[PDB]
Amino acid sequence: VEPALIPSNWTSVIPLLTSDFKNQYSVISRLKNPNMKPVPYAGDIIKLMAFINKFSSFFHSDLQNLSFQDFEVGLDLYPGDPNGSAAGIVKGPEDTSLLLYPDFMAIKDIVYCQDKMNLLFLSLLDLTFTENFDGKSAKKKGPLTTWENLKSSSKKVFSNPLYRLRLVAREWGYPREWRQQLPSDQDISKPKTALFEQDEQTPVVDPSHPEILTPNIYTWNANEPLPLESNPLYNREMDKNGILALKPMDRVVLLRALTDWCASHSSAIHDEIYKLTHGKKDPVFGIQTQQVPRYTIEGVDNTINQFKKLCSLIQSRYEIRSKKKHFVKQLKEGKKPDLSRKLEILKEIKAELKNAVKSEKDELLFSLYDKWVPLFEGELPDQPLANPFSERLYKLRLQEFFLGRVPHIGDFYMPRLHSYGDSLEMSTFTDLRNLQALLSKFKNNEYNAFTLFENDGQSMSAQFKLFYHDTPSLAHDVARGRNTSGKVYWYELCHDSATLLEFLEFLDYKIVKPQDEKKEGNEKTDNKPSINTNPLPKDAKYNTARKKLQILKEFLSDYYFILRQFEQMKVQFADMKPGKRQLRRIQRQTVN
Amino acid sequence: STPSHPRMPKPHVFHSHQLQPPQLQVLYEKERMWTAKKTGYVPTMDDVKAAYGKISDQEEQKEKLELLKLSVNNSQPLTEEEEKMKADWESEGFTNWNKLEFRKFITVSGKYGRNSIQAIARELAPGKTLEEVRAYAKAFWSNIERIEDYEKYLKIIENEEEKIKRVKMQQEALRRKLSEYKNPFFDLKLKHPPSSNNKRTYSEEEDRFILLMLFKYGLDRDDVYELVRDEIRDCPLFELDFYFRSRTPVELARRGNTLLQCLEKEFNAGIVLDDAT
Repeated sequence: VEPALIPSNWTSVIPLLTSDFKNQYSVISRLKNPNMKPVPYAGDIIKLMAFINKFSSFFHSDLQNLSFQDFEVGLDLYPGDPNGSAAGIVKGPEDTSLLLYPDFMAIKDIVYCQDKMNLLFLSLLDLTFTENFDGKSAKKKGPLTTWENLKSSSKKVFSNPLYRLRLVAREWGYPREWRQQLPSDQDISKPKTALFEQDEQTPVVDPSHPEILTPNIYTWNANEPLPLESNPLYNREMDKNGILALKPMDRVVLLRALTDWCASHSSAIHDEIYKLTHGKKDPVFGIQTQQVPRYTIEGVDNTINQFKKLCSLIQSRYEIRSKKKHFVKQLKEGKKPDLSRKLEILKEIKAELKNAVKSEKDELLFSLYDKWVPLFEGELPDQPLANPFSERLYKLRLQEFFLGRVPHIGDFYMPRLHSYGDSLEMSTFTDLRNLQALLSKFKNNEYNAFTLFENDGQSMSAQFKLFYHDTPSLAHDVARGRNTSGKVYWYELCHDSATLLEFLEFLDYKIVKPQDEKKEGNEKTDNKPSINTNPLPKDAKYNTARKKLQILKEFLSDYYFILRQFEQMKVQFADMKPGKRQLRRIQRQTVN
Repeated sequence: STPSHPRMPKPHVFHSHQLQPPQLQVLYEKERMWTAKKTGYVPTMDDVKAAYGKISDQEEQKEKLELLKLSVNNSQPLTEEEEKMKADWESEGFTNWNKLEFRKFITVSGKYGRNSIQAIARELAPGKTLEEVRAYAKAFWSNIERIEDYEKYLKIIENEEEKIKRVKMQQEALRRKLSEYKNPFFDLKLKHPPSSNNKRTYSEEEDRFILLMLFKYGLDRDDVYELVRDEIRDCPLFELDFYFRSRTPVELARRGNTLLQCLEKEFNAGIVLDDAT
């Protein structure tokens, strides 16, 4: 007769994504396959989408369905080159010939991706400037950034907003990219570099209080903007034109610079982060810097067990009644609502254990989640089966796109727009239950790409990318000295469902438990054709990794079907307005 | 042509305490009464009421019958042996400082501290060179006791020194705290600073980061946190840490002072610098 409760052990599907995991110098690159390609701008582009997502309520609809690629195509970016953007795209796994987008796709299809970005560029501006004189009274949702403003027959389209930014640009701090560096070498931002007096102090002026607080004045040289000679922010071409005026790489810089400035000056969103960073209830696991869903690290098969354990513990939570004579006999309104259910919930588990005969552990879950909820209400407000992407408590520091991290390797991400909001019917951003159920419907072919177009599937990120983050390197590099300026930590793993499979087949070489310790016996300064790296779990140290790798092969194997449909969705229905009358005929059209 | 009664009554020449021979007033009240006799002046009420300042009655006429006689038998201006005193006395007095100028000296000494002669002798250059700002400085303290107002003077100067010393203390206190960790960006843990009465909006890791950057640029008189704000944004780690990224130099310096203060409550046992030279 003694209950027990541990909130941190059964978080609402939100383990603390700590940085200490990889506190040991462990960075490798034996994953060099034709599909893996460095993408310097990947990081900023990701942030740019993450920002859109977390504040999708403030942005336009057409802005919250951007595919990662829509940025590449839009800003004329190209993966590969560790410097900026590659010269072009590698046509097929074997050609060694590059080509640009105007060759790859069509022009109207490109101007489309371009328009999006400008809308994004103008929306960001107005969001921080023209939307600072707000005077709400309940809830704002009207004044946004119309798709007409961008396509206005005026010149002050960007001219006006930029005028404001050009004024605050100085104080708000320029991005490293554009900051006037000091090649002088004789001066460094960190320490001081200018004495005022060649002699300090010696003969005290008040011997009664020998102190001398200010020996002499020093003057420092902080982060200053690039000269008008080459300052991208003052590009005259940008006014009349759009954001495309700047260099492709620069364009990304600006959009990032904005996504930060806006976060620090937009009276709208800055007051919004406050509303999200000041919850009357703090996350049981404290307030860490980064947060990810449970399954993105625990795994599907491991998160289902955590719920079984949870149920076995919340059963004891009631069977510990030391003085139930007070609750059972006396019938008072307030404490009885719980007591009443304490009888049904028990006469239901007995209506399954005795009414199944080892039928399946499936019914021992799929038909319990609904009734267990009312029980949790009180003890553990959070459990490993609630929709993580539907709780204002985790929202902010939560990190979507996160797919997991493998020890001595790093994290893995995947740009997918529109996480929370409306019509999240198809969105993969839901509780492990509905999620693994949704993916299962595409794997079994029950749900066609057609159903997407029927359930606002186009409100999501059609195309997709699977990136890998070299967190270990970055973590250490930052732990020592901030000489990160010029390094790369983001790496593309695939660009479409097709290559996604190639990556899953490539993922097998690592998940394998090294048993081959003999000789092949086949008898009849660094150069590598493509990829010949298989050995990974050498020592028993990387044992923990083999598992976190396999679980990833799972998510990606199930995420495959739903993603292949999203692709086909945009190919068929190109952001086509479904309508009403036409919405039906397409159903009975039978397209074979 | 025109009378106009040209006759200097009893003018004075002693403003607020600008450090000058307190006994000169008497030496002046001799030629100051002579400048009235030589020109023939009639002692009235404007003089007596401005020489004692009292609404007396029967013993009020005596003063009017005194100040009058003092001017009547006022001997020739200070003797030749007394004249040589004039220059000497007033030569010691630093009355050559405008009230506005003086009131700046007792202010710059605040954000610059007691004996920072150069630091203050530069942010003015009024009367003359540094030597002036030093001479009057030494003279100030050495003979300050002769104060006209030390209430809102010797306190507004001292008080600012406390703050300066506290900041310089937090600086040095921080230095030693970092030398206590090999990799501070991980193993750094505050003993007393850990708060609770307020919502910890910042990540525990973040606080650790903003400290590493305070140590990076020290705690200079002015601009400091605007660099932290930059350093934060520059780092690719918090590339998605939206809250952190959104911290303005102001709403970020806030957390800074909070940490410094809390750090102060820790290393306040070893802040006794041995002064036995």
